[PDB]
Amino acid sequence: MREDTKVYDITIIGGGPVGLFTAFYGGMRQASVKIIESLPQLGGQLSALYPEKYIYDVAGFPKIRAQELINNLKEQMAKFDQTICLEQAVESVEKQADGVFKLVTNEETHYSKTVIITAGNGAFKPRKLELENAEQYEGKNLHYFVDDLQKFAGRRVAILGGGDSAVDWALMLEPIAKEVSIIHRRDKFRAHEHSVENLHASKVNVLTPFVPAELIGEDKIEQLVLEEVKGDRKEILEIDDLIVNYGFVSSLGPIKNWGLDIEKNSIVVKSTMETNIEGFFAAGDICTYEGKVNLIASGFGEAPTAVNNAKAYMDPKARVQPLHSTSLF
Amino acid sequence: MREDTKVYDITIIGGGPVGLFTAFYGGMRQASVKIIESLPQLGGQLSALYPEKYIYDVAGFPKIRAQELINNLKEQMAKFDQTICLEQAVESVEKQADGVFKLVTNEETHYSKTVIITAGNGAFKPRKLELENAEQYEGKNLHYFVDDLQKFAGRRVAILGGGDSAVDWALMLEPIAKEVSIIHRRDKFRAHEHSVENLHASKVNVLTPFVPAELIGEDKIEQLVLEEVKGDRKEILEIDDLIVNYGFVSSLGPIKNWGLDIEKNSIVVKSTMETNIEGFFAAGDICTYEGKVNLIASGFGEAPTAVNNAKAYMDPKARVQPLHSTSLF
Ligand SMILES: Cc1cc2nc3c(=O)[nH]c(=O)nc-3n(C[C@H](O)[C@H](O)[C@H](O)COP(=O)(O)OP(=O)(O)OC[C@H]3O[C@@H](n4cnc5c(N)ncnc54)[C@H](O)[C@@H]3O)c2cc1C
Ligand SMILES: Cc1cc2nc3c(=O)[nH]c(=O)nc-3n(C[C@H](O)[C@H](O)[C@H](O)COP(=O)(O)OP(=O)(O)OC[C@H]3O[C@@H](n4cnc5c(N)ncnc54)[C@H](O)[C@@H]3O)c2cc1C
Ligand SMILES: NC(=O)c1ccc[n+]([C@@H]2O[C@H](COP(=O)([O-])OP(=O)(O)OC[C@H]3O[C@@H](n4cnc5c(N)ncnc54)[C@H](OP(=O)(O)O)[C@@H]3O)[C@@H](O)[C@H]2O)c1
Ligand SMILES: NC(=O)c1ccc[n+]([C@@H]2O[C@H](COP(=O)([O-])OP(=O)(O)OC[C@H]3O[C@@H](n4cnc5c(N)ncnc54)[C@H](OP(=O)(O)O)[C@@H]3O)[C@@H](O)[C@H]2O)c1
Ligand code: NA
Ligand code: NA
Ligand code: NA
Ligand code: NA
Repeated sequence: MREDTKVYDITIIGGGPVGLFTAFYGGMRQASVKIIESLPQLGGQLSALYPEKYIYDVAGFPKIRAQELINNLKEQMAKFDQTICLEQAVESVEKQADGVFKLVTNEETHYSKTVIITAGNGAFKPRKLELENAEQYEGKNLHYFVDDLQKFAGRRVAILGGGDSAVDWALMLEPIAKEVSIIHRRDKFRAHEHSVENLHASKVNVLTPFVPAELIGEDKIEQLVLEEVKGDRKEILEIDDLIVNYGFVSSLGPIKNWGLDIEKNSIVVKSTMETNIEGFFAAGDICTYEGKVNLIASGFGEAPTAVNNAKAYMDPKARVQPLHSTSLF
Repeated sequence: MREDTKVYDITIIGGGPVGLFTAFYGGMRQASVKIIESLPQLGGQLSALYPEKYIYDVAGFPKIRAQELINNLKEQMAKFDQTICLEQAVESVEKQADGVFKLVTNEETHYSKTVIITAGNGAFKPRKLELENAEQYEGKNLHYFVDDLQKFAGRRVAILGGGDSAVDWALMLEPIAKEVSIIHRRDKFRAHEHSVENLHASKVNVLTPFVPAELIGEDKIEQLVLEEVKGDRKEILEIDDLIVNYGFVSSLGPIKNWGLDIEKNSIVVKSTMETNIEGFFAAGDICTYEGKVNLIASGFGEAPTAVNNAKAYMDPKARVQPLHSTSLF
């Protein structure tokens, strides 16, 4: 456990589109801002679940690719300073006797005058490989996320999964790795058909329909045993790295342990976006109220409402209504 | 008075950015949509007051020119059918015994299952020329709006005002009209300095500091008498057309006569965006609630909230939550 003893003005739980616009608006109100995000990337549902898809109902965009929207939000907030804490899932939020919120994650303890939760459906986490010794290889050569293609250069790689992630990494690693194998439990992939076309055309070693049976290696993974689906025949791969792309899981989890008024897996908010805990606000898919719709455009309206009311809560001399952006820059 | 006997699903009062996105979302929910707007253009405050300025706090736009945002919204809604009624200010809204709303404007009577008011600060109207006989020349050769530059081709034009509108029309008409004069009550113009530079460089006849003293013409305006400010000297122009660009006025006006719960010139709404009158919703700058901020991004979140709840009000089989746009198109 580490501890950040800077009391931020606004600490945002979740770096999806709504959290990103919340962060931007915090900057507009000259507030110190921290984003805490479970994944090693920002972008929430858009980046994790449909980065390639075109969205048609965000105000002002006849169409926009989901990842492009996320990148635009990142560009928007780039004019201001934010502290971004990735690979941290908030487990505890408590308002201390002095009024300051203490937030504790799996890695670090944080402090804030206000908290704005923009957590969607809860903390995104990778689906884990359900093998007894799999955890022991985490932080060695068992990978759930890929942050650097070049670290596989000249190495033998096995990839588990049949989705766009597994297929994309396989094709991205083909020209870099010494050897790439992809293992999927079905002859049919989930990945986009054009990507699958490219996969079968490539020199990637496709193994279907197989599931991973065991990991052999005293310290580092050395061999991967596979078993055929609807067939009694084992396969053994000599590998240097194992990449697991079994998709994402989310749950509110400990979000339900903080004394919040929660209905139907959503945090209930007043029209100010404030929860039942003073100084604790919510916006986006995580929040609810009579008439709430889970949309990006709805979240993008809730974000500035939360920020501007948070600012007025912190500074009794500050007005809820912000100045015109057209003159501020 | 004319009468449109089609009962629309959603009738929107005001075609500013929030009304435009409301119209779009109506299409997304397969609702018949009408927009009624006071001005001969859509775009509200953006198009009327700052079309040239870059906005920095609309979600997903690092920067966007105000008129470009309006045009983007128009493009968004172009995929669906809307009936657009310009140059109509709604004066009366009444929910009839059958539950259908009757709306009456200066021109036309309309009917709707739901009304969503997106009126901002009230109906935009041009500042009128305060001369006893000025009204008699309306619809002849006295113009508050310019819809067609070419109808001034080869004609003698006088333009009143010192703002960007007066200056822009003067410069737009210079290569088209036989003769252009601009009359402003101050030696200093409000218009952007580069436009004023172009104005003084042009062949436009600049008359400052003058005010219009009287209109001569039995039927059509034939002569315009001007008087100098801080000076006793008259001027007489032979003109074919008079354009008055004295800017815009707005007021809620009759919006306060419809039985709505109004506080501080704003219509109070529940979190569904519904007013105190069932089936009558509000969004954007016209609405208020605890924590409301008058922003484009806020309005853009309120719009879909109003539409989706309006849809559920009209059709008890419809869910408030819409389908994903990413699959709908
Ligand atoms: C396939 C699909 C298509 C869609 N299409 C559309 C569409 O066309 N138009 C539209 O408007 N909407 C669409 N949506 C819905 C849209 O994605 C959501 O409204 C939007 O993602 C909500 O954004 P958010 O920032 O509130 O939440 P999210 O995007 O869910 O982001 C929340 C973030 O919070 C993080 N987090 C949560 N809890 C913690 C914690 N305790 N600690 C640290 N981090 C945490 C998560 O890891 C995540 O990154 C679609 C959704 C899906 C799945
Ligand atoms: C100079 C300036 C700079 C600004 N800068 C920013 C900024 O940087 N960021 C930001 O978020 N916001 C900014 N704003 C505020 C922003 O313009 C408003 O939040 C936005 O215009 C609200 O949109 P709207 O559709 O609700 O209302 P409006 O834009 O006011 O449009 C309402 C429309 O309704 C029509 N109408 C009203 N009543 C009737 C009636 N009875 N019958 C028929 N038609 C009617 C009006 O004619 C008008 O066209 C700025 C405003 C100004 C003036
Ligand atoms: N370029 C792009 O378009 C792109 C890139 C990345 C992600 N995405 C999108 O983001 C979302 C996430 O996709 P992603 O692949 O991470 O995850 P995904 O779509 O959920 O696919 C996960 C894969 O893991 C397999 N799997 C899960 N548990 C397993 C188990 N216990 N044993 C064996 N196999 C198991 C699944 O098998 P089954 O298929 O048999 O269920 C599936 O093939 C998807 O919608 C994807 O389209 C798109
Ligand atoms: N291309 C562009 O950038 C562009 C184009 C169009 C509009 N706009 C913007 O839109 C807004 C509207 O501008 P617009 O010119 O319609 O209106 P405006 O800026 O309000 O200017 C109105 C002009 O009318 C004059 N006026 C008003 N009443 C008068 C009276 N009774 N007698 C004499 N003169 C009178 C004013 O004089 P005084 O100045 O002395 O008060 C002013 O010069 C402005 O912010 C403008 O910048 C921008
Ligand atoms: Na997919
Ligand atoms: Na929710
Ligand atoms: Na101006
Ligand atoms: Na208002």
